[PDB]
Amino acid sequence: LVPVYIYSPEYVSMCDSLAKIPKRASMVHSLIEAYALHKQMRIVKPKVASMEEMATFHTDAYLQHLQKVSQEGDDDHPDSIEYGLGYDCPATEGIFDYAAAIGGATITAAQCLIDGMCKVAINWSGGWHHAKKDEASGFCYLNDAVLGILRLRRKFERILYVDLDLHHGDGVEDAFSFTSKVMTVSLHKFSPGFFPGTGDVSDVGLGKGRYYSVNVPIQDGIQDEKYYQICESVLKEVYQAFNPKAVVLQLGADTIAGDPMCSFNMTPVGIGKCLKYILQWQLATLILGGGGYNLANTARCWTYLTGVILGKTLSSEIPDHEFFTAYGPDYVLEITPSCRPDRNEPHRIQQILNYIKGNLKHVV
Ligand SMILES: CC(/C=C/C(=O)NO)=C\[C@@H](C)C(=O)c1ccc(N(C)C)cc1
Ligand SMILES: CC(/C=C/C(=O)NO)=C\[C@@H](C)C(=O)c1ccc(N(C)C)cc1
Ligand SMILES: [Ca+2]
Ligand SMILES: [Ca+2]
Ligand code: NA
Ligand code: NA
Ligand SMILES: [Zn+2]
Repeated sequence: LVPVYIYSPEYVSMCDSLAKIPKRASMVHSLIEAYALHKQMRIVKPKVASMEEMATFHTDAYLQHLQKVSQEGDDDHPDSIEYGLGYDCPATEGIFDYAAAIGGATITAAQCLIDGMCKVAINWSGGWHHAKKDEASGFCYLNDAVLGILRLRRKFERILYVDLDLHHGDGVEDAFSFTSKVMTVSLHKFSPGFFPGTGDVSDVGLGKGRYYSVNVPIQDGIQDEKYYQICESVLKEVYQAFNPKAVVLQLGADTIAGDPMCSFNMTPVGIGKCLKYILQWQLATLILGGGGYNLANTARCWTYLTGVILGKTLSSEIPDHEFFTAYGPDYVLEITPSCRPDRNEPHRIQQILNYIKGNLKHVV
């Protein structure tokens, strides 16, 4: 009944251990702990993913490469560019243990769901949706979202994956594009030159998986009310057509106003309405983080969302804690909307929604 919270001091240290990658995990946990929300949850220490468990999705060659680079390298390896390592996925020591930790945490969350320990299990340090079987991409060395889905698939026949990160969940979609057993639904920015470039409304999966991928392309500057209307429209149609047995929900906070991504104009309240809608299905739900690069804002967001999972309304005052100064100058939980135009034309949104509805008529 109480949500599972995947946490250990070791796990947070590991998630924060990569050189030059900013130290977000501790900020997120510390804020949740400052609000004492961990006391309302079942704190579960994550296992570390074994080679075999990561190999459920990732190829041997890619994993072995990740391990070699994690030990000795940064440069000096011929295969690293092809394996996707570089600027947005740096080759630095510990990347393999980092990946193992996050993969293991999400799998642990899934296992908790399978065992009926909880109906909601949270890994705020996961959601790394871009990684492919054989390739790192966009901060994702390992696709823990895919690993979570595959773990859930041990018990639950049909999984719905919902990706509310600013970016297209291409790695997860690709993993499951050829099957009807997993439906992926991604809302994301879709614009010429915008990472990773994929996820147009016309991308619907392939083969046995045709029409079991859903992509919702959204433009800059969308705010809470409009986003939720879109999200609810699509998810209502998805739930009725697909009838998921479990849900994996990726809640990247890079949609939030003030993010360096400077794209969407959301607040945690808007994302929270989407979360509430999904939670109301009362299915086993695995909650992941993802992007989120205004670190304080991301902690504000996921803390707030932890609150909605718990059905609690949190104080607007940020409580004193380790990273309190990071919340200045206002020291409040709430995020303001930037003064930025909403580039989403109602008519285009309706067209997109009509198209998805047409597609979902083939499900399933
Ligand atoms: C990869 C990504 C986000 C993905 C995501 O959020 N997945 O959902 C954004 C790219 C476009 C980017 O802007 C960037 C910025 C800085 C940087 N370093 C400082 C190393 C590396 C990449
Ligand atoms: C995207 C960005 C800034 C872009 C910009 O445009 N800045 O101006 C910075 C990245 C490095 C970042 O902050 C980050 C944090 C955590 C993380 N993981 C927990 C995997 C991966 C990346
Ligand atoms: Ca394999
Ligand atoms: Ca089977
Ligand atoms: Na997304
Ligand atoms: Na699919
Ligand atoms: Zn993102």
